[PDB]
Amino acid sequence: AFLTVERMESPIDSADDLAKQTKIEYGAVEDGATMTFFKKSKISTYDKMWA
Amino acid sequence: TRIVGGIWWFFTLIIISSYTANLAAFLTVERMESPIDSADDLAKQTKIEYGAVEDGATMTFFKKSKISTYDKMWAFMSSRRQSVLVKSNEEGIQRVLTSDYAFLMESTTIEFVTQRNCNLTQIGGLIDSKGYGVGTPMGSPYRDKITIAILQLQEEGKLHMMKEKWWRGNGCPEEESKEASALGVQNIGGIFIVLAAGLVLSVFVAVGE
Amino acid sequence: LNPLSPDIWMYILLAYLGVSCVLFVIARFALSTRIVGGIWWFFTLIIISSYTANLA
Amino acid sequence: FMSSRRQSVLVKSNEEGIQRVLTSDYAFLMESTTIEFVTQRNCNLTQIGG
Amino acid sequence: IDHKADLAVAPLAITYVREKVIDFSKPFMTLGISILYRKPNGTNPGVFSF
Ligand SMILES: *[C@@H]1O[C@H](CO)[C@@H](O)[C@H](O)[C@H]1NC(C)=O
Ligand SMILES: *[C@@H]1O[C@H](CO)[C@@H](O)[C@H](O)[C@H]1NC(C)=O
Ligand SMILES: *[C@@H]1O[C@H](CO)[C@@H](O)[C@H](O)[C@H]1NC(C)=O
Repeated sequence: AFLTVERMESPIDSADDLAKQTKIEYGAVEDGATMTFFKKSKISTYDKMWA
Repeated sequence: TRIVGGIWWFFTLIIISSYTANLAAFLTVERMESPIDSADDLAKQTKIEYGAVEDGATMTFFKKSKISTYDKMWAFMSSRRQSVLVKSNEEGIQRVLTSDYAFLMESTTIEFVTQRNCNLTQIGGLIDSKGYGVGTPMGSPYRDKITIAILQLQEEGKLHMMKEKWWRGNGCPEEESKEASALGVQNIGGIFIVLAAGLVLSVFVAVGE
Repeated sequence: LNPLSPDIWMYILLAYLGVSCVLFVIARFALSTRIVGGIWWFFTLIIISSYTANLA
Repeated sequence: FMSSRRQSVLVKSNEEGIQRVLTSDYAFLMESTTIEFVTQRNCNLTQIGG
Repeated sequence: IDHKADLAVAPLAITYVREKVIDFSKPFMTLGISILYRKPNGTNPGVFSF
């Protein structure tokens, strides 16, 4: 179980892998052209990022 | 000699426990990930390249598509026309061959290409509503004649052979379609080889003395 | 039996029969027996490990 | 989506929709009361939605 | 546009706008757009898979 927990998460966590996971915290300037493209322009993983 | 026997017992138990745990972890992580992409669904990925040709028939169909399984794809490929969008069908096929890319034309073209080269795969099909037939600019009767001739052509058996001989090409090698979770022959043969080598060396050193 | 293919089952059966036959030959004909027992134990360890992993 | 795929799985009635469900990976969309009525009458079916 | 050729034999995906401008005949073939991808590549760990 420990090994599956540590391996199901993506160690390289490239782009879309960050959307599904929630353990790692992430963010940027609030509405500083970062999530302005994410509130609109619905893209699946980008929509998860906006959410 | 009870303490050493017990500690050896626990040693073997914990080592085999770690071996089983790590191997099981590898199997679960590889099986949980779908070996193929989601059937006719490139969504929720946004990492593997996907799209079609620029301003093709598929582009026309999915540009005016508001379904979330398709509108997000359309928006992304319109935003990234410089990278994920190609000009010609063969260009997209080559892009798929060189690197991970998803390409979207008529099923007949895809199957023709995969018969001409077994390096690219096909997953879904008939995700678009269309039909192929002869054309007639006006409301003529000869189009009706052609349609009734075609319909009487399907009712008799000739279409299958002529249809397939066009797409036959080279013989398609037999490849699995319903593989199960059982381990492969090469996946288990290593322990057989190791056991056989150990046994033959043991027999040789026993008969030598 | 999902973790093992029928051919894998045949391989396991032939390995078991070979181990039994070589043990009988050794009996009819201790370090060599110790090595044989150890390698057979390890064989069981890896095969059960693969079985557990796949069905898990 | 259904407009984009009209009459593709649009059954004429439940008396063919149930067989369409039982013959493939087909999901039905009907009023509730009939749905649990069918599930009680015919097994292998449950109202997945609430 | 000049109606030079009364017929055009080719794979003609009969879209709604195309049907509006050219009243096409009944589709000889029923087909649809399909997905393309690279064949899976097996990087096996060899006979010593363990
Ligand atoms: C796939 O491509 C490789 C080189 O990229 C080539 O060696 C191989 O023959 C190709 N496979 C088929 C089935 O054409
Ligand atoms: C489950 O039922 C569906 C619909 O009849 C069928 O296609 C599928 O093969 C069945 N699977 C199993 C494991 O019974
Ligand atoms: C193709 O094979 C390469 C091996 O270099 C591998 O890295 C890649 O993931 C494979 N791609 C597919 C789609 O199987």
